[PDB]
Amino acid sequence: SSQIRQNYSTEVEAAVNRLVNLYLRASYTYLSLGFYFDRDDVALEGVCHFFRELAEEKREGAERLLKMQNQRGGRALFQDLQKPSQDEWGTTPDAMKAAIVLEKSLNQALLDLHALGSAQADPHLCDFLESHFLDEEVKLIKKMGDHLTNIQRLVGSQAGLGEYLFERLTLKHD
Amino acid sequence: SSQIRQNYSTEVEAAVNRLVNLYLRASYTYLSLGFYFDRDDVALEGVCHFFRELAEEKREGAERLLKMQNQRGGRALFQDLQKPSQDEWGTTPDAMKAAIVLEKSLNQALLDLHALGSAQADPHLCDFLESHFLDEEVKLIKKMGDHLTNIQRLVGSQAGLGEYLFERLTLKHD
Amino acid sequence: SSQIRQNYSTEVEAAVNRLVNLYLRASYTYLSLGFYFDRDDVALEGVCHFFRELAEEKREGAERLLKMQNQRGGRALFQDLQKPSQDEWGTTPDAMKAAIVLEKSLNQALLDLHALGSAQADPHLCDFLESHFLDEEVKLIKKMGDHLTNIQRLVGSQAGLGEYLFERLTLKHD
Amino acid sequence: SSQIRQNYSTEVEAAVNRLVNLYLRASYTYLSLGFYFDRDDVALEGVCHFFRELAEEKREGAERLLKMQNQRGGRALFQDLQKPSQDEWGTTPDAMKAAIVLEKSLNQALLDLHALGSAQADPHLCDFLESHFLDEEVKLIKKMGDHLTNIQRLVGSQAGLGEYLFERLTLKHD
Repeated sequence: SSQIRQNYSTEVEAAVNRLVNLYLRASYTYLSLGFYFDRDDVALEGVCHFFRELAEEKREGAERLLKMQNQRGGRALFQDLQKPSQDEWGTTPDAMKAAIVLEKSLNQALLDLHALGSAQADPHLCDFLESHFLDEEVKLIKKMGDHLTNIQRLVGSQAGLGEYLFERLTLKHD
Repeated sequence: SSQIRQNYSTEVEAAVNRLVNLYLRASYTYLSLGFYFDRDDVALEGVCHFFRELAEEKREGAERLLKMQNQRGGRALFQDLQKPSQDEWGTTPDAMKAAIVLEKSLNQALLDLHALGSAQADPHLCDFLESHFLDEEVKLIKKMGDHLTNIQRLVGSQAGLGEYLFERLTLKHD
Repeated sequence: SSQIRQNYSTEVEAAVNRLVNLYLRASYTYLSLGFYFDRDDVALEGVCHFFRELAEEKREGAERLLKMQNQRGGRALFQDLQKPSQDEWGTTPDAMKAAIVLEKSLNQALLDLHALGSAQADPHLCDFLESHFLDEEVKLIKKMGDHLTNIQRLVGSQAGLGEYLFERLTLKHD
Repeated sequence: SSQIRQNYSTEVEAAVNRLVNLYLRASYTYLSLGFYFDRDDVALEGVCHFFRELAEEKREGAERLLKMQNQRGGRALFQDLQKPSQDEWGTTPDAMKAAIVLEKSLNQALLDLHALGSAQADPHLCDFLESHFLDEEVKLIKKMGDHLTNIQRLVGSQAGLGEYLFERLTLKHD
């Protein structure tokens, strides 16, 4: 009952543990989206790639949260990781739509943990969220909105041709 | 009432000041077109890029005009910069059409300042316009006509697909 | 009515648009101060340089604000840029005094936007202002106070000699 | 009675020969100003340097005029070079004032030769003056106005100290 702990409330500690689980479930969801687009009957490599790099990024965010929990004298507790909500993910637009509501969920959780940190007067936790997660999420959600707009333009024009072109010309860049 | 000034009429001086304001308003208009295409619901990066590089180029032309005003012993006077005429710019074709009538406006202003310089018998002002602005405008307007022809070909064929392909295949080159 | 927007109030959005205009008018003011010191009858190159680099810096801050507006799902709106308040700027001390009240104005606007962001509980906006504008302004205002003290020392001693020496020995360094 | 000559009037030819003599007399005047500031009882090396580099530049302009005379099928004729109007040149301000009325004289002669070329409809002569002499003169006269303003500021404040400081801090740069 740490020699280290200072200005680290049990309710922030508990919320950090809940955020780790969210980040780990987001990663598990992205693992599933990545491998779905690698299916021979789906076969969109740029999209597979995009979701597999996000799986890593989310796993990395969870580890950063775990490192911090320890730096602060809190104790990590792990819970079950619920399987992704879908087994099959549709087409690229369906997938992108799913990924953006997932990101908005994690962004709200970040925002709520920050409000708790503000309320508990924990400046270090608030700096940590600001410098490592908050801008990362704003930038990723913007990138996903942009991609949603480009796919919708294409698929509106010619669904099959549009999915292939987006994967070749955008996701085989960014 | 310069020790430097020689063969620099007050009406050329006044026109140079008016041209600076035009160039600065053209730059402000291109700033607005660039950021409009960066909107998550517009999302055409090549187009954003194209207009933001023109914003710089126009700002640069104004500064070159200001440097010259001073070299000649004239006095710069600045006026308000009126906001761009549109808040939202439509699609790429609409935007390109707007940018070419803007360029033709500045080209006419250049041509008229040159006619005044010819009439006032100011050879230096005429050389300055010839060597720095007149060919730059002819080349840019040709580039914009070419781009207008390519977009119209595409958007005629398949509006959404056509805008995306132009942005990927042309403006992600020139 | 963005697919992206989250925790971004209309009053922060409106204030960001107002801050862009301030930054753009500050840049236009610095453009005028820079070119005034380039006049053959003023001729202080170090001072011209100092204000022209600030014109760029302010223009850059406006663009960073515009990039953020978009990242957040807000819509940029542009307004007229009012001409600078003076046509002629006096001597270096007069100019420096003008530039520091201008900087204090923008610093107050930053501080007020931050207070609104704090009040709206927008942590990302507050981090953005902290990491990109707030320390930049504190450091620039300190530099301008220091320069004001050095010029006043000099010009107190010998006005013409003092302006020339400051321009040669300080502004032809920092 | 050249096999080469085309659209080159005898009155332009005669004026070019007169301009050579002016350029050569301007060079001879700058030779005298340079060596005057090298006198042990004047001893301002930066000023000596400034005028000796202008002597070279004027000599070079004359040779360029002579090369062109020949390219066009005209015949160079040389006349006496009248000695400089002063034997002793006063102080730096006196010298700079003298050099700027000298430059304005040559600039008027350029402008008048151009008006004759315009009137004779000789486009090549007009391009030649525009691309090689007209901007060179505008830029040099601006530099001399700026230097006049800086010296007057200094010498107003402390004549001897002011001349030494200008020579050390400006002309031992530009």
